[PDB]
Amino acid sequence: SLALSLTADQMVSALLDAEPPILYSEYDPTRPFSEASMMGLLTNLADRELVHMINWAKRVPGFVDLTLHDQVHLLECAWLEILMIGLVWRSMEHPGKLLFAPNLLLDRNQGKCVEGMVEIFDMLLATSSRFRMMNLQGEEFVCLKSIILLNSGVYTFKDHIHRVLDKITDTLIHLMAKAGLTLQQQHQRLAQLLLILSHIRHMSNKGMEHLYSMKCKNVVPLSDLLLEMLDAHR
Amino acid sequence: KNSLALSLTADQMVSALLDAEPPILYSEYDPTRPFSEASMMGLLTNLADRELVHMINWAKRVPGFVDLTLHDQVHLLECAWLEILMIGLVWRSMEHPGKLLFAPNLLLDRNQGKCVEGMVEIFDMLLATSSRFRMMNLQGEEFVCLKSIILLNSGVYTFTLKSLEEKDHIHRVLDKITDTLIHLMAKAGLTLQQQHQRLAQLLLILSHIRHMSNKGMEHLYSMKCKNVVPLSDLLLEMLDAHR
Amino acid sequence: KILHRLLQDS
Amino acid sequence: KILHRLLQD
Ligand SMILES: O=S(=O)(Oc1ccc(Br)cc1)c1ccc(-c2ccc(O)cc2)c(-c2ccc(O)cc2)c1
Ligand SMILES: O=S(=O)(Oc1ccc(Br)cc1)c1ccc(-c2ccc(O)cc2)c(-c2ccc(O)cc2)c1
Repeated sequence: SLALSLTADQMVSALLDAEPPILYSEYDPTRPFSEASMMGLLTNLADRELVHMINWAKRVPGFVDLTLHDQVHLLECAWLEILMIGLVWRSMEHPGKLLFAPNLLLDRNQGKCVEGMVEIFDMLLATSSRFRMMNLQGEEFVCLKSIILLNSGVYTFKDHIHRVLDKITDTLIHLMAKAGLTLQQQHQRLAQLLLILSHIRHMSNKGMEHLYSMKCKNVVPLSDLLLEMLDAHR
Repeated sequence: KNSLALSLTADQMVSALLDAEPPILYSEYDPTRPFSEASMMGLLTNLADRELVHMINWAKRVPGFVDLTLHDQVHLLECAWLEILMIGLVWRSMEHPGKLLFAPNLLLDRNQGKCVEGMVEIFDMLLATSSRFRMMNLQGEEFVCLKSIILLNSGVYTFTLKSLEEKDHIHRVLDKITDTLIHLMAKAGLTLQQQHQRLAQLLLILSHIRHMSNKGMEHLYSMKCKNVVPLSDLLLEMLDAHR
Repeated sequence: KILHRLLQDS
Repeated sequence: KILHRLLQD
């Protein structure tokens, strides 16, 4: 492999340059949304984000080493977690609101438009507030996102993936040591960040069941790709 | 006032958690009568119902948990109870590869787990988690720390103004438990690099335990509507808190 | 709630 | 599956 031979700074640089772009929602001016209106904007946005995520995943150090089947399994199991942590990250500087796109900024009142969407909306807002309180850095964010990619599906098949997960762990500590944090502050912040991944997994599972209900409710026609990523969780 | 949890040392933290361990309960399993979908789930629901009583009184002995209000204690247990049952199950099953030890008299493999629809996928996840604990050589001192983390962390991001001071107390206890895990790993001769990695590996498993709990919760809710398995009044209240 | 009573029981 | 296409092109 070539990911284990990278230094901590070379790991950060590779993850930062592999970052997918921030896509825009469709530019309809009707900011009062309905159930089918908002779900149409979100599925369209998420479908386009999935294409960039799949190419971002290729540029994750150590991901190309896995076989095509393992790459599929990790993406299928983690894709909504990765979308949600990206949404939470870019919603930090907008307290009380979720920035799905620069032109699609929603508050919890607009979360009532979709049935059952307020519960996970509040969880997403709380995660963003948690990131803001911790003063989460983008160098830390890309490490957490790569960890979700490699970890969320690793116990549903692994030796090489755990080697990369340890390397990302070494990278996170390197970032906290570079910021002047003490040893006790280093292992505490590492634990605080990794515990949030448990909550992100929780929001994903709740979100997956929600999208599954949107399918057989047939409020908005889902794309074939989104339907295949959704099928892998049933 | 002065929280007892924040005053405890690392070794005193382990001692308190070890002393608070609930017992390993037995099931009403009879090896004479073979298994089925209704009988096996009835045994598991009966077992988990009795474990819940011990878990509730175990949570009271977790440092910092009594400092929380009654409403927050209810919420944390409602959200984490299946996670705590599952990590205890996975912990019991370390020394039994390929099998899940629900009770000392109830040891099941994945072949017998097929007797319930949808029970296979989560049976393998619990097995893989137990195998993960095995090749990590997880220690009981580390296990009681992870289990207390689940109770305090799983429902902390789903709680206003005055209640925000209660979140700061939970995160203070969580940070002390992190200090405890590091203290344990340093005593075993692990380098600073090995301590960070093992700490990360342990906490990444909690993501999978949350996932198994989410899937298990959805299986128990559908089984509630199926009426084939009678659910106890306590499990029904814990189950309604998730949907 | 049963969880209320069992927590209150001292 | 569609995921196999994007992972190869
Ligand atoms: O299951 S949810 O909790 O349900 C809602 C729906 C509306 C509101 Br307002 C709040 C919750 C949730 C949440 C987030 C997303 C999503 C979409 C895009 C993205 O980049 C990140 C997350 C998505 C999502 C994910 C994939 C889709 O194709 C469409 C939407 C779903
Ligand atoms: O959703 S499951 O995945 O489904 C099954 C069912 C049978 C087999 Br064999 C395997 C899986 C699962 C798994 C584990 C439990 C359980 C029961 C007791 C316990 O102490 C810990 C976990 C439970 C559980 C939890 C609570 C209950 O009241 C009943 C069962 C459920």
